[PDB]
Amino acid sequence: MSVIRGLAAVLRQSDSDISAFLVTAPRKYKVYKIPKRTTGFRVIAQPAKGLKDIQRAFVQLYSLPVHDASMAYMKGKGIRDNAAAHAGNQYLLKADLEDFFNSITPAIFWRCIEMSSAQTPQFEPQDKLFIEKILFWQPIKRRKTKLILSVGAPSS
DNA sequence: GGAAGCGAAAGTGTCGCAACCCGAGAGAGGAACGATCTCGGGTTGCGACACTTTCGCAACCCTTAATACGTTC
Repeated sequence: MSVIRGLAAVLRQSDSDISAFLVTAPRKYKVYKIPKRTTGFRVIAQPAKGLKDIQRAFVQLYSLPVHDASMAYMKGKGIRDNAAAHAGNQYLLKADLEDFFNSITPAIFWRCIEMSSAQTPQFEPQDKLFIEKILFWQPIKRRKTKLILSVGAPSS
C-alpha cells in the first residue's frame, strides 16, 4: 500500500492503526495565538503529537526537489547565507508573497508534482488521498474541501 | 471563515410644497347685469429625505501546543 507501508515501517506501528489515524488527521490541529512584536496576534495551528510524528516520518521518507536559491528550512543554510548572497551589491528589490503558507492547497501541491522539471517521487493513486490527510490542515470544521498548509507543522 | 454590533453604499418609495386650475361669490361700474379679485378645494409634478437591502469589519480558535537562550519565516 506504498505510503502507509513505509510509514508503518518507519514508525513501528501497524498499517491499520495509521490508516485509522489518517481519517480526521487534517482536523487534528491545536490553534493558538502568539504575540506580535508591535501589536496584535498571529494565529498558528500546530498538529497533535501523533500527526507531527507521521509528518516527520513522511518528510524524511520522501525527498522533494528544492532549489539552491531557497535559504529557509534548509540544512546548513540560514539567515546569514541569505543576507550574504546580497552583501556585495548596491540596489535591491525585497518582495513578499501574499499569505504564502495558507495559499498552498492540495490542488497546488498535486499540480506542482506533475510538472516538476526534476525528479519527483512516484505516488500511487491509492495513497494520494492519504497524502492530503498527512500534510494539509482543515481549518473550518463544517467545510471539508478547504485544505491549506499551516505554518507550525513539521511537513509544511 | 466570520458572533454580534454597526455603519457605509446604493436603490426605492413617499410625502409635503409649489404651481396652477376651476367653480363660487360679493358686487364695480353706473344704471342694469355682472367686471374682477378672492376663497375653497382639487390635481400634478418634483425633489429632498426617510426607509430598505446588501456588504463587510473580524469575537473566538475548535479536543488535538511546547515551555534552555537568541534572531528568520
